[PDB]
Amino acid sequence: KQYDFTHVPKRQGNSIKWGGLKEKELPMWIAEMDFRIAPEIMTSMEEKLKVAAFGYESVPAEYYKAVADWEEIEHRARPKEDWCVFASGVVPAISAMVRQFTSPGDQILVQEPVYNMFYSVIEGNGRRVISSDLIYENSKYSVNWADLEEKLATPSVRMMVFCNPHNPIGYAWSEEEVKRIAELCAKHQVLLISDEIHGDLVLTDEDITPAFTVDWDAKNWVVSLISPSKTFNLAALHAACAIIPNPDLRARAEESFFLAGIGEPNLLAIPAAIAAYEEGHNWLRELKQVLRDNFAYAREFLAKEVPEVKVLDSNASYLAWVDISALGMNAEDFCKYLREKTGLIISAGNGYRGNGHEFVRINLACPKELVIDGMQRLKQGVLNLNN
Amino acid sequence: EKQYDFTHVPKRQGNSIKWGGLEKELPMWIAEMDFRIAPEIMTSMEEKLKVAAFGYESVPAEYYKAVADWEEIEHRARPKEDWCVFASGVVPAISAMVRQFTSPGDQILVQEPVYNMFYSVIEGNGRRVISSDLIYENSKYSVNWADLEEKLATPSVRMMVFCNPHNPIGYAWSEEEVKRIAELCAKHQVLLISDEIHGDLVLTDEDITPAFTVDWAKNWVVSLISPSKTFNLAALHAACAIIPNPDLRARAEESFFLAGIGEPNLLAIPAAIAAYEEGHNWLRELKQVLRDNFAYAREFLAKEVPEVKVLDSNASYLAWVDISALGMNAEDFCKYLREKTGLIISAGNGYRGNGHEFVRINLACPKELVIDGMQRLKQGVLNLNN
Repeated sequence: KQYDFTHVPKRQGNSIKWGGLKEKELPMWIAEMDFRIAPEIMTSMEEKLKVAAFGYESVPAEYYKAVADWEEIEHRARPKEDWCVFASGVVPAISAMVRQFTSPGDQILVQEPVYNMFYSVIEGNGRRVISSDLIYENSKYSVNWADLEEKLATPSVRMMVFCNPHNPIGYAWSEEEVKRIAELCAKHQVLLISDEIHGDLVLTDEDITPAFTVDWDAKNWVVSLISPSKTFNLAALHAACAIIPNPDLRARAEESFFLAGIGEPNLLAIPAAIAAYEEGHNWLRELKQVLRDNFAYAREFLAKEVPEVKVLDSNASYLAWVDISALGMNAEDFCKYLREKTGLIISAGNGYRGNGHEFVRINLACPKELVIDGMQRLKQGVLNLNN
Repeated sequence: EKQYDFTHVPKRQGNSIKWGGLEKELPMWIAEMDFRIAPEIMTSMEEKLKVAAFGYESVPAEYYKAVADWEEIEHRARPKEDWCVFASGVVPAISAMVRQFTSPGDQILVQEPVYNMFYSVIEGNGRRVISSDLIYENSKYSVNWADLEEKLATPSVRMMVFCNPHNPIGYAWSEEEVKRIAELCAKHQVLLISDEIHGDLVLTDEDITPAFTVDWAKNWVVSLISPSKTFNLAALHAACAIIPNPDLRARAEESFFLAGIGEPNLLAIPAAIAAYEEGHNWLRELKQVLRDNFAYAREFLAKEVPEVKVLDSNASYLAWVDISALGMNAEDFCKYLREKTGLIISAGNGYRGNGHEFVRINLACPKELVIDGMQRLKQGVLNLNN
């Protein structure tokens, strides 16, 4: 390679992933990487620091142009720069738009099993989660279009929070699927909030259909949310972008961001995100490569040594969604037992709700050597359940 | 000799609010400095960048110990570390507590003229500003205690956002005033939100009285501090709420997390710790530079521009200047002044109160720029009388 995907960065003590760990514990749960970031991003941060003064920052149009250029090169989708609004984070943007575009007690539709923070921002703000569960009929998840529409048509259902690609299952919806969802939301005057934070991480050539691509009129009912944070290992950068074609909605969300305190970039957000989106193409190409190898190793080891589990077919994200149902153990119990016996820490599916009690989520955005370790620890833990 | 550099203006990138989008124009409006930051802080930032991976951060105990140590050494007031909660900014913290601790339609009290952003977070959140106006007589502002108490007594008045020290008039309240304001709030079951972001910048020995030091009324107060104004780190997005009431404190923190302002960014923790552990010497030199700038500016406006009156102040690097004798609304004056001289200062109108008669001037810049701006101000006033 041209980039380091071998050495795990040495964090300071206050890391969520690596902080507070017992000796030899291996964290493979929270969605951040154990890879150093792109040097082109690093250079922009070191460059910014040399200003040696960190007063108030505006969002320059270069930021919106970088977002537009990135979306077109990586996704063959180009937003109008005018549609774009800076937010310091995807989840806080959802939180603010929940408060601005729905009322206390309104229902907000999700597709379970879905990312836990969806529930935290809906319920934490006093809105009610309603799910049109994704059907787990094969080794696959699919949409009940009848059930989805009738829930969308419920008057108290005011918003749909859509994970595109879908986390934790790792599925980049098809162009027909995204467009059909956005048409159904428009038809029932439901706002479609499309969380596309995993959108740069499709591992197949099947690229994402960003919600803002839907044709006009329905385009007036969508928001796309992106960030460099998952793509480039920049969770603590606090840079993100809302893409809102409807300009009334856009002006209202921009004010909601300002009032939440998430509308103003910190000292590194602008130059670092611009560098990521202008210069991070080559580092991401190699990243997906390392991800595809770790998934290939992961799937083969588990097929040959832990056939009682099943790594689901996934086409996006660095998170493996593993069916542990045949182990007969609740995911959280299994994950606890795993850490206790082997020191391997992975994400229980329970918090994603849906059928997550039968699933674990494993973070493969780490050097192959840590995948080898983690896969060996999983098997050791499965074997002792039998002894 | 100064150990630090207060002579060279930082070379900013294009998206600077103060210096972006400007030939020869001189911005002295928005409250950020034109000095380099303390090298002890820069060292901490460059060390954190070597991690070269910026995943999720916790708030370490060393952050709160740094805040407590700083408050004890600079202000003779050590908060309990348990009372301390990280927030990504003072104004976002105010805004979150408006939403969490008041209802839509409740009134929130301020003392006009005061920071424009207070109105934005109150009004934009669907609460109603109520002001107990400061009384302007003798070129001094005074608190109308009777009006203050009657308004705090109003059932719909549920929160007071207090600026301590007060922006834009530059006044560090006395110990008596802070405690009285806290006791009046507590008496009426009103939350006192004490924005103490200018607290380290009292340019005299006169010190600030943090709201957290009020007698065990202490259950009704929140002190908000940050290194941002003190060390020229607005965009660092590091702040700290000091909340002695443990239940109020946990609710505020929950509100910060829900809003997206409870998690530190990649530099907030090490940089704030360095500022609060190793920034004492730099701050002491800064205050000598600021006193020198104010001495020159006050003398130069008193001797050369008798048409304006700089109000007496003891805190902040901002000067509050009565321009009423020019007979011109401050918004229009500031527009004309920019057109004729290139000097950009803050019109008083947005601070409400009697701000239509005032301008605000930021003197936290090298003395060469202070000289330039003061001379341009005279140029603009002379251009009016001619």
